[PDB]
Amino acid sequence: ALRFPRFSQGLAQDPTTRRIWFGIATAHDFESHDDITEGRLYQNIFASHFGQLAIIFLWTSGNLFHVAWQGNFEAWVQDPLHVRPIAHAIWDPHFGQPAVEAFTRGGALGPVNIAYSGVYQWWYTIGLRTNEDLYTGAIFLLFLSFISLLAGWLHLQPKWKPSVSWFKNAESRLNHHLSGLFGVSSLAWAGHLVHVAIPGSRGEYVRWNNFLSVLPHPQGLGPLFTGQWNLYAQNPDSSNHLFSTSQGAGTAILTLLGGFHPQTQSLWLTDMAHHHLAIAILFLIGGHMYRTNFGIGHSIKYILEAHIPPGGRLGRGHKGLYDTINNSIHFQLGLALASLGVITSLVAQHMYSLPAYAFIAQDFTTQAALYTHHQYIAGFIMTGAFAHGAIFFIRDYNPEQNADNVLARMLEHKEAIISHLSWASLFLGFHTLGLYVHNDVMLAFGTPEKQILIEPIFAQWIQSAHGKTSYGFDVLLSSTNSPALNAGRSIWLPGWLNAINENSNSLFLTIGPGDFLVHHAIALGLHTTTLILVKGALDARGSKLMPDKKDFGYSFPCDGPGRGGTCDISAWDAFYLAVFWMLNTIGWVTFYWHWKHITLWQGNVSQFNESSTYLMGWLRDYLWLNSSQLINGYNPFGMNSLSVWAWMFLFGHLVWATGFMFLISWRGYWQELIETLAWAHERTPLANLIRWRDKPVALSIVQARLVGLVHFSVGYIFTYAAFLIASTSGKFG
Amino acid sequence: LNPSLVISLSTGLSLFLGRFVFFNFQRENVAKQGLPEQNGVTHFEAGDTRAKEYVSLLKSNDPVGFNIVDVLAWGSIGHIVAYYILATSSNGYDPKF
Amino acid sequence: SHSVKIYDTCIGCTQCVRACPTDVLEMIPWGGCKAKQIASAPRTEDCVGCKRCESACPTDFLSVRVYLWHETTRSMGLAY
Amino acid sequence: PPIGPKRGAKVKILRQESYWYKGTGSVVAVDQDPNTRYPVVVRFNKVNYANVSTNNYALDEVEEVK
Amino acid sequence: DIAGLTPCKDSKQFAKREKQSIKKLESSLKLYAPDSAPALAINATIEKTKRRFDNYGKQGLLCGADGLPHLIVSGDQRHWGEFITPGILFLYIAGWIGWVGRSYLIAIRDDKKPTQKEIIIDVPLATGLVFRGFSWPIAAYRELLNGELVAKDV
Amino acid sequence: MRDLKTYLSVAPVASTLWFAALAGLLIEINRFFPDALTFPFF
Amino acid sequence: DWMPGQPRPSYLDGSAPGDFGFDPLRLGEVPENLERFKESELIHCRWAMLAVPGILVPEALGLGNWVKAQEWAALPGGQATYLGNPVPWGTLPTILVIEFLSIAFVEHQRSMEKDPEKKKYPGGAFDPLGYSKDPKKFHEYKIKEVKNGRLALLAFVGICVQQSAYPGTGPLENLATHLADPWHNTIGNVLIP
Ligand code: CLA
Ligand code: CLA
Ligand code: CLA
Ligand code: CLA
Ligand SMILES: CC1=C(/C=C/C(C)=C/C=C/C(C)=C\C=C/C=C(C)/C=C/C=C(C)/C=C/C2=C(C)CCCC2(C)C)C(C)(C)CCC1
Ligand SMILES: CC1=C(/C=C/C(C)=C/C=CC(/C)=C/C=C/C=C(C)/C=C/C=C(C)/C=C/C2=C(C)CCCC2(C)C)C(C)(C)CCC1
Ligand SMILES: CC1=C(C/C=C(\C)CCC[C@H](C)CCC[C@H](C)CCCC(C)C)C(=O)c2ccccc2C1=O
Ligand code: SF4
Ligand code: SF4
Repeated sequence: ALRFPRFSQGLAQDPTTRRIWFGIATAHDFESHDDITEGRLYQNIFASHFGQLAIIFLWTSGNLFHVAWQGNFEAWVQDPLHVRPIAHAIWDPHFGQPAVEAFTRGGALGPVNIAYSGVYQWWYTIGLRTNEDLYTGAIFLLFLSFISLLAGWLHLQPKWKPSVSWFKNAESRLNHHLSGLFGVSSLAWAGHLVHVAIPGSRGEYVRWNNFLSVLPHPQGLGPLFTGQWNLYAQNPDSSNHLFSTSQGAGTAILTLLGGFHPQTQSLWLTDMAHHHLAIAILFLIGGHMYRTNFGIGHSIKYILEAHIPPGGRLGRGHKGLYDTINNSIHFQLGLALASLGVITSLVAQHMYSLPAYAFIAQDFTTQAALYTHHQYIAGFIMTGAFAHGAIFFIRDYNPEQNADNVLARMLEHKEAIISHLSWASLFLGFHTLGLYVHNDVMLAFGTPEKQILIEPIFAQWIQSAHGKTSYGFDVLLSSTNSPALNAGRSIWLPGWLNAINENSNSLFLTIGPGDFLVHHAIALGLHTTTLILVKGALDARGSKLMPDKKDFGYSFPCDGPGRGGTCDISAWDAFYLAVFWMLNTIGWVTFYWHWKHITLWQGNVSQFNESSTYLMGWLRDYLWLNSSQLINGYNPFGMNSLSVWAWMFLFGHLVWATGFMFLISWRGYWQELIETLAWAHERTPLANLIRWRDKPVALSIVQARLVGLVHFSVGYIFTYAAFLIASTSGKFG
Repeated sequence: LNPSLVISLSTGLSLFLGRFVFFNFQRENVAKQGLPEQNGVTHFEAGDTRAKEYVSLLKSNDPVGFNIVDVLAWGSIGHIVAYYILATSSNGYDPKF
Repeated sequence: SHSVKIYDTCIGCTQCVRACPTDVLEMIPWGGCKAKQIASAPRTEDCVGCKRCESACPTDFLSVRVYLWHETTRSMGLAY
Repeated sequence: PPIGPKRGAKVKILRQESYWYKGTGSVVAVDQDPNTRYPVVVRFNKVNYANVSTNNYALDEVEEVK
Repeated sequence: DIAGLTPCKDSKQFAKREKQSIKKLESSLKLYAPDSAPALAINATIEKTKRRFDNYGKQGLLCGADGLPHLIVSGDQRHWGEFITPGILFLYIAGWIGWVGRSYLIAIRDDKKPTQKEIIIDVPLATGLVFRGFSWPIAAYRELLNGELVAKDV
Repeated sequence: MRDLKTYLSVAPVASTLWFAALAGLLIEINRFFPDALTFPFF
Repeated sequence: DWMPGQPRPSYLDGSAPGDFGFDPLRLGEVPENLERFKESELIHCRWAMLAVPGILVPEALGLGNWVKAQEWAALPGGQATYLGNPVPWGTLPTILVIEFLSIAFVEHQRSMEKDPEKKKYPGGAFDPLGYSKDPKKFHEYKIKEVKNGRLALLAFVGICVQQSAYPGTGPLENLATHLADPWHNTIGNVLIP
């Protein structure tokens, strides 16, 4: 106390600059803060959640305001396919005249940035048409963020702060979130789609001032309560329908076609409204499961404890798990992060193959940017989920209260899990690299026909089972008399089969041996990252090399050079080493996606098919080949609009490289160097009149690892983003 | 076909099933599962005032304890099945043998 | 100041005391082994956290454990 | 009446923080003196991470096995 | 055929690639003397290429649009020669190696200094042991059934 | 002679001789049946 | 004994009706699981025994096979037919709701028991003729019941697997085509096409 940080009395007495560093890097670790209690911790978490909501609302409001102010929305909606959306204007006093000339695009009056987040297509699809709508949305969101901050402050104050018993009421929270946060929210989204978006995609402009005077359907609500719901699907939009006009428009508000809109190459709006309504019904029904104050429903802990198999193969089953989950907040955070990462990767996988926003499938750079975005974020979320599982093992785990349940039995045979996962990783790596090197050597000797090209026959069979007819497997949906095919011929299969067999979209791309090899590389990456994380978690509480690790915290430098040396023995260090593998695996994923899509967008899928089988093909035909315009963004003969990326491309190369510093050179060298520097400064005239107030010291071991990893990751992300955006946008195809 | 007939019949039938057939089974199951509890104490006993069970409106004059909450539950089930019947019977969908 | 603990498994071999590079450990009278000796840590305020003592302990697991804690100018080994 | 396993016996370790936990060693000597909580001395054929092949254990930590 | 591929024997891009390879090889041959050592080597390589392509067509491999052979590993009996019988052969050889090494380790585990026989291989014993890998498929099976393949008490 | 045999069976020497023999065997097998991508005998 | 020469499970002595020591997977290891298994076995056996004659008898007459007799429900105008006459209340939603309600009520009433011997062998209203008088003669009747029930279960499995093998045919049709030419028309053609 008595100085920054006030939450740590041990740090505030550190006479070195370390106090500052560790002062910043532990501000949100409430559990390790002095004089910390239960209710204090929960209330702080609650207020921080409110702050995060306010920040999110403010950020999206800023996006809206800038697109409304320096954007291109009114012009973009006139011709979505032949005008580049504008993000925001550039006002940089460092720009030269040619830079100002090169950066003025999109019909603006000055240098501007071309948006690649895809907000234009998204806002267009939902119904926003003019700049006034964007301004109103921005104002509403500013109000919303202010209200979020007000709620946070209000619940900080006494007499409004919830007690701990309230925070741990899991049954009621689950009921409300399932039936309220999820169900009612999706019901409202379906309502908006029926009332605004669907009419907007047919010519009508329904707004606040007239939405009570317009019927969403000619026979509003008559069919709904009478039960004759089919009347809401009786007249769909014709296949010759321009999006925002009434030419070829229908009256159906709910349907289930399954295909794409022929003009926009995206999902039908009516199908989406129907989807949201359906899942809203499901969530509303399913959110009445647990018992609250009304004497009916379920108690979660009883369900858990009743699920114990006879025969004792699972020990005591799930007995005691309710209390270890409800009392351990790190367990909750790990589960939430795991599910969130899975569904973020699901979003990434579904957005490119089943686009929902109009004219986004034709915007190639936006699609690539969004996919890479969501995949990298999903990887980070998964790595974090495993990190917090390890943290739970260290901090909140009670061995005696979890005696012989699934968790304890997981801990007690950790070695079999780790060894078998290691075997899987070894197998995948050995054979994938062996096949790649074999093919590469084969092409080195000029004999491509001697390659080991394995057809991804199982994936092709699955694709055929979905209805694709390019492999001639003749399976469900691709046969003719199968019950599965015959059951849906009148609902969605027409459109679905029309879309899947169409070979200009990304709905189930044709696959070959290159896909087989790269998918096995993906599997190798997943298995090795899981190996590192699982080993770090299960061994967090201690191992043979350090049996008392649980008493040393989640993160610590080492245990000294004794017993052979104990570098990187913490669970934090296991997460640290797993981040590199996560980056590598997501890099392989995005390399594969981007190369396949850039070769498909050129009508040159063959080229990828030939050159993917060997690694030199990846190095030359993808990295070297697609990197000419980017590196030429500026040259001795001038610059163009891509220069900003060419600079960033180099910037990301520098950060990454300086990351190698903190990862290779370690503390002692730097400490001695800083000591001699301190001597020199103290021994010089006119500058010894200036005196430091915190003794300079080299970065901590853990801090140095963290800084090196941060540099590595920032450089990785920046260089790849520059490359991807410049190469896709350089060709715009 | 007649929405009122189907809805009323199905709801009354679901209420009959709840009141005369599955009544004792549900009561026994809710008795044995009990109130949700944290660290061995019920939610109210841990200091959560709002976790208190609403003992007022749960009691009924029915001979066996059929109260408001279960009329709501069984009527909701009846209406859900009734509207499923109506929508699916008027949908006109036909699978092919 | 780092926290140094001596556990009852100590056999009084004295090897940890020879190793400390700041004179933090000691030998004190005791009666639970043949040497009638056990290690003590009365001057942990001068401990630098080198963990050189643990590298010398022959028991398994260790009988002397160093837990790095709050850092001071003495614990950081700064001459300036 | 000596205490603990006999010299040259075959015991398995039950101390969970030991390198040879669940392992096996040969008893070398058990001190007859009371007031000593780790009398049993065991020798193993494998060194630990500190290159040590002998360690003392309490009576309950060792268990005579066949 | 399977996966939309066509047999290499009747495929066209396969033949085109064969012709192009031979043309490339012959291009170098015309530079040297008709019957010099380099010319003989190039002729031998051309004959090797022709034989290779003829054999690939003969065995009935599948060729894709690229004109290169593709291996089917789903288990189709028309392609067991591509992965399954080589797979069985590999499993036999690898189990031979592993069983022989395990037998050696178990045999030398009884000495006072087993490590001495590990950095300096006791060849006399190894030569006797290596031949157990002929019948390791039976030895391992009865080792498992008899219940002493896996170390109990662990 | 006896010590020559002993040193001639030490890990590095034995491994190099074993791998030289294996390499020669594989080289000869490839030479007799080169460009083999499948098992056609059965 | 279900296998001459194989040692018998400890918890299966041979006193229960139909106990022949068959339990390779050792599912009845826990006695409270074994009691539920016995009740479930008797229920399944009784259903199959009451069904198989129902699969065969109408087929023997001038009606369709067991799969054709339940295909009218897949049509927009599905209407049932019993003994060659159209029943009035044959439309699907009716039949469905009446069956669901009757079966649910009866099964719940059945399950509201904790004897647990009347759980499997209730008696009383279900033993009008009163065959359960002599305790040992009753035991041999139990043995016969379980034996015939297992036979009926096996027969039902055979009927279903035959239907899968030759779609659109009935057990009597399979028997007739087997009798027409025994040797060539057997299971072999199914096993080895
Ligand atoms: C090109 C860089 C590279 C490569 C090839 C590897 C490879 C590997 N890593 Mg690694 N890693 C790397 C970078 C790399 N890593 C970086 C930068 C980090 C951050 C510090 C990590 C951190 C890391 C961790 C924490 C872990 C791994 C693990 C592994 C192994 C996983 C098992 C496997 O896939 O089977 C084999 C994969 C291969 C590529 C085979 C390599 C051997 C081939 C066949 C060559 C054979 C030699 C050949 C005969 C030539 C000999 C020449 C002669 C002179 C001797 C694998 C060998 C995990 C592991 O150990 O697995 C259990 C593990 O936990 N890595
Ligand atoms: C809802 C998500 C969530 C939440 C609520 C938490 C919450 C928490 N985490 Mg966690 N984590 C998460 C996700 C989350 N995490 C994910 C996704 C990962 C995977 C990367 C991790 C990995 C992780 C680790 C390894 C650790 C935690 C720890 C913690 C605890 C202390 C954090 C702290 O105060 O340090 C202070 C905050 C910082 C030091 C952040 C500043 C440095 C960042 C990384 C730099 C940002 C990049 C850079 C500036 C951008 C480029 C700049 C420019 C060029 C554009 C805290 C309770 C720590 C802990 O003590 O556990 C108990 C711990 O060691 N987390
Ligand atoms: C791209 C990677 C990278 C970079 C940039 C550096 C940079 C540096 N290393 Mg180094 N190193 C690296 C990789 C790298 N290293 C790796 C991987 C290893 C492992 C072997 C090492 C191991 C190593 C050792 C052992 C040592 C160094 C040292 C140094 C420093 C030498 C002093 C100097 O050059 O003065 C000036 C700095 C630079 C020229 C770097 C770029 C500075 C830019 C041009 C200035 C930009 C200023 C700008 C206006 C800032 C405004 C931004 C604002 C928003 C904050 C220097 C900062 C030595 C040292 O510390 O010197 C005493 C030292 O002893 N390195
Ligand atoms: C669902 C039907 C059913 C059930 C519940 C039982 C239950 C029982 N049987 Mg019984 N049995 C059955 C059918 C059944 N049987 C049939 C059809 C036959 C003739 C083949 C027999 C022949 C038989 C004999 C000879 C004996 C028993 C015995 C027993 C009792 C002890 C065994 C045990 O505990 O395992 C419990 C069994 C189960 C939990 C059922 C297992 C279901 C699994 C999950 C799936 C089976 C897969 C199956 C092969 C699929 C075939 C599909 C088709 C395509 C071929 C137990 C109460 C023993 C006894 O003591 O009698 C009192 C005894 O000796 N049974
Ligand atoms: C008095 C009495 C009696 C009678 C009574 C009566 C008759 C009454 C009633 C009542 C009732 C009868 C009630 C009910 C119900 C309830 C409820 C509460 C419900 C519900 C439902 C819902 C809520 C739904 C919803 C929905 C939606 C909106 C969506 C879509 C559709 C659906 C359907 C899903 C008698 C004489 C017998 C005897 C004595 C006593
Ligand atoms: C460490 C730890 C942790 C965490 C961990 C994790 C996170 C893990 C994971 C994981 C995961 C993340 C997983 C996932 C998964 C998934 C799955 C398992 C699935 C599945 C399947 C299915 C069911 C399917 C189905 C289908 C359908 C429906 C149809 C179509 C086809 C398909 C097949 C798709 C915690 C903190 C908790 C605690 C401590 C420990
Ligand atoms: C360079 C280096 C140092 C010395 C690093 C020092 C002394 C840091 C000096 C950086 C100064 C303070 C300027 C840094 C500018 C930053 C961009 C400012 C960030 C501050 C906030 C914005 C977060 C170590 O102490 C070290 C320790 C262990 C392993 C590796 C290393 C290592 O590589
Ligand atoms: S860590 Fe180093 S300074 Fe501290 S007590 Fe041990 S030997 Fe002494
Ligand atoms: S080195 Fe270990 S055993 Fe020896 S005196 Fe110090 S603490 Fe005791």
